[PDB]
Amino acid sequence: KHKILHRLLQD
Amino acid sequence: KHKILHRLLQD
Amino acid sequence: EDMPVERILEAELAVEPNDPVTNICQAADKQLFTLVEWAKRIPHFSELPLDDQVILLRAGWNELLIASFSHRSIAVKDGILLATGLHVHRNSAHSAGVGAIFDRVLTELVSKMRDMQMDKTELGCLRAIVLFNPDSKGLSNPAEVEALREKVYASLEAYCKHKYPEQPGRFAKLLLRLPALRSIGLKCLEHLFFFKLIGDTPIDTFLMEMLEAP
Amino acid sequence: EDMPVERILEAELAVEPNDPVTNICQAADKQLFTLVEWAKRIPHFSELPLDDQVILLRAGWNELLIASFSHRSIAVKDGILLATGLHVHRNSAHSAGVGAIFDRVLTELVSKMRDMQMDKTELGCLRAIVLFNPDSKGLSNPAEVEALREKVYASLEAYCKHKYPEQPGRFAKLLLRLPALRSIGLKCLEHLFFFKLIGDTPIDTFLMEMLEAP
Ligand SMILES: CC(=C/C=C/C(C)=C/C(=O)O)/C=C1\CCCC(C2CC2)=C1CCC(C)C
Ligand SMILES: CC(=C/C=C/C(C)=C/C(=O)O)/C=C1\CCCC(C2CC2)=C1CCC(C)C
Repeated sequence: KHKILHRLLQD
Repeated sequence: KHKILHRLLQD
Repeated sequence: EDMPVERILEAELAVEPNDPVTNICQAADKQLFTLVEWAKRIPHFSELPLDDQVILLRAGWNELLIASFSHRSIAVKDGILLATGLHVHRNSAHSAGVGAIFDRVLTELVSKMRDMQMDKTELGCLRAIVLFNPDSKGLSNPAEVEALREKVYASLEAYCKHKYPEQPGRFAKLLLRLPALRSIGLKCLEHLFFFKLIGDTPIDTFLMEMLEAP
Repeated sequence: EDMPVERILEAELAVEPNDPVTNICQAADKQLFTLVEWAKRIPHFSELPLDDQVILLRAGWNELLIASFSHRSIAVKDGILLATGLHVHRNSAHSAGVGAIFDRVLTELVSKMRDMQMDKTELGCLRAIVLFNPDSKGLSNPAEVEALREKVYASLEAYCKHKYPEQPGRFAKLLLRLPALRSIGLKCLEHLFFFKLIGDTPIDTFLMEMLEAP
């Protein structure tokens, strides 16, 4: 869950 | 409206 | 300009020396009468016009009562002590379907008050700040209420730093429990309105009056 | 211990140089991407475990965005300036059925920020305090988040008093807008969930993700 947020925080 | 509160504050 | 913490502490000491939901609602009604006596003892509250005194209490009663039973329960393990002398255990609240909000009170309020050892003077000042809520709609003179609020937190800060010089962030820590109190206060009202709608769960006259519109 | 207001101000300046509801929801989605970039610029946020970074942003995004568009609108008469460059006038909000919450934002947030001339550093610190919310459920290490919050308000107070020595109650006044922000934040979420339920009113992917459970 929360695909977008994780991707943005990691990058 | 608010009968109880008024009575208590006034007394 | 005339808002001594001593008077606020006195106000606190003056008013306070099987469905758990029903017991909670009964304690709430009982405490509403006591809340009026408490407010009257807060410096300058009684000098405000009657209509504004009504607005302030209707706007803050739920947060004011929650702050009080939360602080009262600091000595309690996993439960809350009601004004009626009854204790509600975490397990009891959970088994009644109100475990979520109960846990928020224990975690966000009680545990935090216990951890920082919030004292009665500080509790009293925080409630006085909540009472003097300048954002309350309908106030005839909001600036006046805001002025009283400012005098309360000015006195509270002086009290802190003098009483707890070694804890410079204490004053801020106290004010920072207000957002939690506001959120919990709103959730508790939602529960009350649902109980009133569903019927069952007796709701006494003063508590019921607070649920009146607005 | 390492939380300079200068870095917080930089974070603020770095991210920000016919149904009004649809425009508001579009601006919200757009700003969520920018919010992530803002947070990454807040000292120590990125050092927290990824799971806690997610929890903190999911818990505070609505309040964080509201604080931002509210401060941005201090120059606006009776309206709000959206990040998309669009303006929503009080009359427009009212004619769309969202006048009540709109008025709360103007009265409880915008007007108050304007009246005390809240500056960007203060705004940045208040948002950093909201970001570092130790009450967020699921946090792997709440004490760590609480420590960061404490460092932020310690720095904020130092900034005030040094910048505004003649206003001793300024620091408290800033923290005292947080309860209002919390209440308004909750009401805005209620509106969003209703819009999602009713359908209509397009809701983009990031905004939609924030509405996911929990
Ligand atoms: C608004 C209010 C007031 C509590 C007053 C008391 C109990 C004062 C006292 O004794 O000193 C609290 C309520 C209301 C209905 C909804 C719920 C909860 C759904 C039961 C609670 C209780 C709040 C905590 C204990 C969980
Ligand atoms: C949660 C949120 C976020 C706003 C983000 C923006 C618009 C950022 C920006 O541009 O800089 C705000 C919402 C959500 C849906 C419910 C309503 C309101 C029912 C429309 C509002 C807008 C809040 C004020 C303007 C009234």
